Amino acid sequence: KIPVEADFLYAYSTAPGYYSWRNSKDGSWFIQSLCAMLKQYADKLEFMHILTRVNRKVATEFESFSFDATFHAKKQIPCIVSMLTKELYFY
Amino acid sequence: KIPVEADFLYAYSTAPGYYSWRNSKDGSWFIQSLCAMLKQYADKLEFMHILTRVNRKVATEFESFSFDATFHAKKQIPCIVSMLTKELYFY
Amino acid sequence: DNSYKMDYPEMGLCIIINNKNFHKSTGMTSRSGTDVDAANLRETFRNLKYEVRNKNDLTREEIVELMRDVSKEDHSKRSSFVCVLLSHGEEGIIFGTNGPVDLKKITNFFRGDRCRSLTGKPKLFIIQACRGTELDCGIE
Amino acid sequence: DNSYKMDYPEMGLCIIINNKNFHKSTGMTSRSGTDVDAANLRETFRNLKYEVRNKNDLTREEIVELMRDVSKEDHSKRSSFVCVLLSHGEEGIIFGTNGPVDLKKITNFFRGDRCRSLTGKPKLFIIQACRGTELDCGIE
Ligand SMILES: *C(=O)[C@H](CC(=O)O)NC(=O)c1cncc(Br)c1
Ligand SMILES: *C(=O)[C@H](CC(=O)O)NC(=O)c1cncc(Br)c1
Repeated sequence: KIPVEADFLYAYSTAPGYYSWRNSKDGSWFIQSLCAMLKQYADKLEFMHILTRVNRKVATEFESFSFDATFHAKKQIPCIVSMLTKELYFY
Repeated sequence: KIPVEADFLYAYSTAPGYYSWRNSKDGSWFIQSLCAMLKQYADKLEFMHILTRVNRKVATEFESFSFDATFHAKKQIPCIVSMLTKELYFY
Repeated sequence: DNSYKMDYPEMGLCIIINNKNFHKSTGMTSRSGTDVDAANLRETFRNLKYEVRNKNDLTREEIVELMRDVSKEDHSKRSSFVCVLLSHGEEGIIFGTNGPVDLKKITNFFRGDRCRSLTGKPKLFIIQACRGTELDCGIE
Repeated sequence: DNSYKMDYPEMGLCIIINNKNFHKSTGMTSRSGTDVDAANLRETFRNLKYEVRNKNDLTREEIVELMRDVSKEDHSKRSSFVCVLLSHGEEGIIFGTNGPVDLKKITNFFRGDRCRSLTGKPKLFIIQACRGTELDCGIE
């Protein structure tokens, strides 16, 4: 017998209560980073470690730009929520 | 420049909105499982993978017992919330 | 054994709900660029061998209807389930084209007792949507 | 480099707040057995080489006062920070002995801009506390 909430993984593009950036032509910071990390690491890393890569990337390589001071120079950290019971490998 | 919310890891003893079990003499399911997994895997695994072990353990080996039908036979899944930017190793 | 069995006949389903255009009455602006994410996700999960199904601009109703129907399918021969939600949102909520849908509601369709064909298998939810309006000003 | 630098002079601090006895007016029952968790945690993190500090039955005030003071220390030579909260609670809240303290409030003391000595270092929060009252009836 196991929990009904078990084996779930919620990969949020951003931290709780926070805004989530999207570029009109490149896509959302989170998604383009996610797809990128899956392409290079799907065959080499456990899923948690891939998402961690996604986190560092989005956290490191992105920074909003706006003529609106309020939204200018903002950062974003994705949020991994795992209720997984095992290590996940795409191979 | 990085997010102020970055490099945080919240290890919840249970899923969002859910109850969290504690045994009067053994301690809380989550804590006794956590400590146990740290002892065996601190020197062998990345932290995320250790917590995943903690999840499977708490999810697998524990089930409440109560004379109160409402609280009897209940399960619990811990919740890992990572906004970590790198892999964490205790060695 | 400490890793999920991913050797089933098929990797599973990958439902991508891409909401770009909302009903005027909602006051939600179009999510330009989301089409790029949709294509990308589609290509990526395609190569990961998942059966990908793209749904665009679904109403809140259609979203639930969709999750209900997907949860009622037989996933016996599948290894995992992946659901990507691209839309506007707030904490615990994502917007259908005509209104909000709380995450919990479309997630319960897949929990242990409800979707028995996925029990013990990884259920992944990737969500590109705001969880509020706070902004991170960064540091250093 | 993709792993946190844990070779600093010291592993860091490990603050364990173990609340077992609450003020009668709160209506919170004693958390029997939590002392076991406290000892265990203490022993475990001791062996992981963290400087462990156990605080028992702190009031909501003392909890904030404590986190403020800990965040104002110099963690230049430390690798990480670990904070264990053992108490009653609800979603986004943990109880001091005399009332609630929202998690966000004691966590902000350690965010990038506030605690510069921990910037770029792992800040771990282990919380043994209810996040509500829903119960998981399990399956299979
Ligand atoms: C908030 O729910 C959304 C999430 C999303 O569209 O994926 N974000 C925006 O509305 C937004 C993001 N980035 C730039 C601007 Br301007 C607006
Ligand atoms: C709810 O906040 C708490 C969390 C905790 O004490 O660690 N849980 C209980 O009050 C509780 C847990 N297990 C059994 C019983 Br009876 C009560």
